[PDB]
Amino acid sequence: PSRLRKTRKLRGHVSHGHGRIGKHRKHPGGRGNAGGMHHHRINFDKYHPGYFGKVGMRHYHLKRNQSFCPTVNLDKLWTLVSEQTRVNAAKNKTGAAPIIDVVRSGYYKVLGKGKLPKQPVIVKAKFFSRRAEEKIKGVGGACVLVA
Amino acid sequence: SAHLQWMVVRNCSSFLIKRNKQTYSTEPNNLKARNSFRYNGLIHRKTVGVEPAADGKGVVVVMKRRSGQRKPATSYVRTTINKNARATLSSIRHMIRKNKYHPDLRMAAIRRASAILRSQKPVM
Amino acid sequence: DDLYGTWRKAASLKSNYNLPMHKMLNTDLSRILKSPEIQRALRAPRKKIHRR
Amino acid sequence: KTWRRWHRRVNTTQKRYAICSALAASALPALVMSKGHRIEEVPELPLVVEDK
Amino acid sequence: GVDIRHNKDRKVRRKEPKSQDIYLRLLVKLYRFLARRTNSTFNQVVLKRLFMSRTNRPPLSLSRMIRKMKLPGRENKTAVVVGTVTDDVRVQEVPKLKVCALRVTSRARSRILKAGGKILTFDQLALDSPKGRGTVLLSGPRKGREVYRHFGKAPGTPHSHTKPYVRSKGRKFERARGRRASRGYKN
RNA sequence: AAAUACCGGCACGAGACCGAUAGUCAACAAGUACCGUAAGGGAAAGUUGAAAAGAACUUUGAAGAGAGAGUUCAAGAGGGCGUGAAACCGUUAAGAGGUAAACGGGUGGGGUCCGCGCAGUCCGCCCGGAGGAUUCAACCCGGCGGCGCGGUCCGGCCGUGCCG
RNA sequence: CUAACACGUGCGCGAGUCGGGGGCUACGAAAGCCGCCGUGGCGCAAUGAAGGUGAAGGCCGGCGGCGCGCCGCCGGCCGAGGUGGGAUCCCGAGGCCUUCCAGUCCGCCGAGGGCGCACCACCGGCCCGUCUCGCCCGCCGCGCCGGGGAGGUGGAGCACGAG
RNA sequence: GAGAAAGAGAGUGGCGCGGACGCUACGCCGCGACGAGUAGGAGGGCCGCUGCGGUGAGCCUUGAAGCCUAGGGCGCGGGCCC
RNA sequence: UGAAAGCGGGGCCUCACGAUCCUUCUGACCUUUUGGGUUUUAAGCAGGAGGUGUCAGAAAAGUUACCACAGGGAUAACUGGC
Ligand SMILES: [Mg+2]
Ligand SMILES: [Mg+2]
Ligand SMILES: [Mg+2]
Ligand SMILES: [Mg+2]
Ligand SMILES: [Mg+2]
Ligand SMILES: [Mg+2]
Ligand SMILES: [Mg+2]
Ligand SMILES: [Mg+2]
Ligand SMILES: [Mg+2]
Ligand SMILES: [Mg+2]
Ligand SMILES: [Mg+2]
Ligand SMILES: [Mg+2]
Ligand SMILES: [Mg+2]
Ligand SMILES: [Mg+2]
Ligand SMILES: [Mg+2]
Ligand SMILES: [Mg+2]
Ligand SMILES: [Mg+2]
Ligand SMILES: [Mg+2]
Ligand SMILES: [Mg+2]
Ligand SMILES: [Mg+2]
Ligand SMILES: [Mg+2]
Ligand SMILES: [Mg+2]
Ligand SMILES: [Mg+2]
Ligand SMILES: [Mg+2]
Ligand SMILES: [Mg+2]
Ligand SMILES: [Mg+2]
Ligand SMILES: [Mg+2]
Ligand SMILES: [Mg+2]
Ligand SMILES: [Mg+2]
Repeated sequence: PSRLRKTRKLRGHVSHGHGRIGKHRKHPGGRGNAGGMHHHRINFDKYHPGYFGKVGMRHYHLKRNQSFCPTVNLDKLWTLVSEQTRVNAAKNKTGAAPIIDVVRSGYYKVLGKGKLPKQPVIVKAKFFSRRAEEKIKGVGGACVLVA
Repeated sequence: SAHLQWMVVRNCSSFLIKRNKQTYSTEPNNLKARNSFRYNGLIHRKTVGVEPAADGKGVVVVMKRRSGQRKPATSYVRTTINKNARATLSSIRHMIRKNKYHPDLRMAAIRRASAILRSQKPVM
Repeated sequence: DDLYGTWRKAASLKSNYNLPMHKMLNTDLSRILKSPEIQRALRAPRKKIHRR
Repeated sequence: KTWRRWHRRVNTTQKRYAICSALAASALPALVMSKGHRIEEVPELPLVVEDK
Repeated sequence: GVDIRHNKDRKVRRKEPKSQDIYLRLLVKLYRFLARRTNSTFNQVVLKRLFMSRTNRPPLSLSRMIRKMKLPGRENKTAVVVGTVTDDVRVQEVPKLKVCALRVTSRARSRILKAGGKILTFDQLALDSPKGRGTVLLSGPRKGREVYRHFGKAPGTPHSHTKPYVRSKGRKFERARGRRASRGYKN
């Protein structure tokens, strides 16, 4: 809506909000990101450090599908499987641990962040953190690998 | 309820007219005919309206009942008062006061009935 | 109610929809302000105009 | 130009909120007369007619 | 002539919400009355938090709800946010709670009413406790938004751990001269 | 082959577009008139009225052009003619005039129109004087409506309430 | 005017969110609908050049290991920081008179004392890189193998979402 | 409206049928102090133009848009109504 | 080094010096070299150096009286001013 915009208030004002001394000229500092190391070096080093230079190994034909390994945390591990399984696991006197296939939900790797509630599991994953598998051992439960 | 539909009607109603720095409202059951919350007649459960009769003389008084709120045909009851100016006003005063029927409009209806009857008695 | 659900039955003819809950339920503000639950817990209404 | 952004896309849930509000306000008598429909002789305005 | 400056002569607060919905303004019409005709300073805080923005009413989640209720002393106490009681999925147990909020997420409503608590809203809070007697007022994390990581002392500057605005995070995107002792200088 | 692209062509439809200095250069005898040796450059220009009923006839002048008459609702629509503004100009009326004119504040004088001014407001209650009514209060019958809530009447329906 | 970005605001939903591409059924080239059309985008995890790794712990019992009174491994228990300031609230020594005394209930005020939101400051803690010190553990392959701790230090991190 | 933290608090024992205005709560009212301004920033416009969805049982050949005016006027003003 | 307390990570103190990209050297039984492995090679990571004296760091000769453009009274060639 131009009815709400600034130019409706700037009619009659002879400089249109850009000044009389410094007129609204076309490109006073160069076009685009110009003058990185010359006259805007103060801006590109007070606000974008690291912008100039090369670092690291060039990897030519990179494929983002080879390195697909999404993660899940243990405090949202039980959010993969419906509530009835963990309720029946809390009610079961046998010790039958529920089986949770994280790959079926769509996470290849299990990392261990949160507190995991004290009832057993069979967590099968494609990878494991060190702390995640020992939290699963500390609640008492198995870490099954799958390819 | 009432306070939500007032905040809908208050600026968006077809009965509202706004010109010459004055705001009005032309719903049929409005006393003092002005856009406010007390006087708007479409909203409330209980509502007094004063209209001139279908005949040239007489004042009809409109009372909104409590039961058919969503039923517009059986909501408003009419009563026609073709009497002298004193007893017309005492009738409207007794209907609003002693029935406990929306007592803030008790004087505005008497003002309106007094303005209708002055127009119905003949021109000078 | 089949299309747009109910407040406890969901939308049967949509996939996953339910009516949006209110932000206040008892809307009739006159009965809330004229209520003995509130009218007790108020200070005295000072309404004497004190002109200059 | 022709490639002015002519169209607007609205979220589905508030598209549904809008028609729920329209339907729910089409049941109140004050909100229909203030819209302008002369209605005062209707039997009941959430008005259901025979399926015939 | 008077020797005073007028720079801060206009105080800058809100006195009505910038929203235009009618239910929030009916809540405002209620708490204007309950804030000037009670001596409770709870009603002034509720009135002031009804004015605020979406970013000044951040959502308080359920696992912080229950955590700030598990403190001693505040048992069988109702508890009030002005924003949104969202669900938190990384919590299994949920005690019974007496929550009072503007809008609760449907999954959090199911979670609380399954545990057997009850969900008031503010027009019910006014009838239940007009002076706010026996409430616990809470608020979400106001610095929880990610835009408070771009703020403060600028990057490219010693002892300033500020996330810079980078169009795509990688090894090529602002790693090179300001960020390393090898190439240029480190900060 | 298909899904794909289409400011050219044939035939269509539509528009939160422009409305004759806008929208194509072009609403019209427009890539026309015109300019340039040439390649090429390239405009301006819509509207009488419902219907021509487009002013018969008389009279001055050689004629353009008038004065009458007539058409029309209207010539205050008369063949580039709807509306007909501004700058500028003619004439009439009023007023003024030696520091160019013009301007701000303050009044004064003269105009021009308006107040439909030009014996000046009404409105309640009380008192008195003359009147005229099919006249009030209380009762009876019928209809309609509202609610110390019938402490607790009978019957329904609903719960974004619970249980069996 | 189109596109990208940043912040502030209003709206819907909310650890999710969004059909924008496709499809199904005059105004309407609209509108509705999909959900085994969430492919996908952004977000929920960071760090490292990279191989990669990838976000609390504490207590008890047994077994100069002895000249880990400090645990290698198991059984049980508590369990997800602290300090200061902190809007709100919670408790209540006493008291708010009608003729005076005893004397209950409701409301209110208040000395003093708490549980402390958000946020700020500080101290801790955890993840990734790096450096130093040092001892212990694992087995299908006892190896130029793998895991671990303590102390600094580099990070756009975590520390009960906020998109 | 009253110089003094708090109840015009409940309980137990010795005729005449009457009472102005109000409150578009985005409304109305009450006090106090203040008002300069270029470059610039912001707010409010019941200032104005053109078109679109609603609406005014709007206006209009018993004369709309436009144009003129020594007429009556309103608003600080943009402008507007006769 | 001094017996030791201690002193010393250049010059008694105030100056004596240089980013990105690129090259060269040094370092670790280091990482990658792309389907697996071995070996060269290259790419990396960390630390010096090769230098930008216009010293926060373009790679750079003149002439125009045949001259052109955008500007400047921010600025000379006249008067006038102090
Ligand atoms: Mg200005
Ligand atoms: Mg500007
Ligand atoms: Mg200028
Ligand atoms: Mg400038
Ligand atoms: Mg300058
Ligand atoms: Mg510019
Ligand atoms: Mg330079
Ligand atoms: Mg002054
Ligand atoms: Mg000033
Ligand atoms: Mg200021
Ligand atoms: Mg069409
Ligand atoms: Mg033209
Ligand atoms: Mg024209
Ligand atoms: Mg043209
Ligand atoms: Mg023309
Ligand atoms: Mg013309
Ligand atoms: Mg005419
Ligand atoms: Mg004409
Ligand atoms: Mg003409
Ligand atoms: Mg003269
Ligand atoms: Mg910016
Ligand atoms: Mg924002
Ligand atoms: Mg992306
Ligand atoms: Mg000023
Ligand atoms: Mg040393
Ligand atoms: Mg090979
Ligand atoms: Mg020469
Ligand atoms: Mg020149
Ligand atoms: Mg000189």
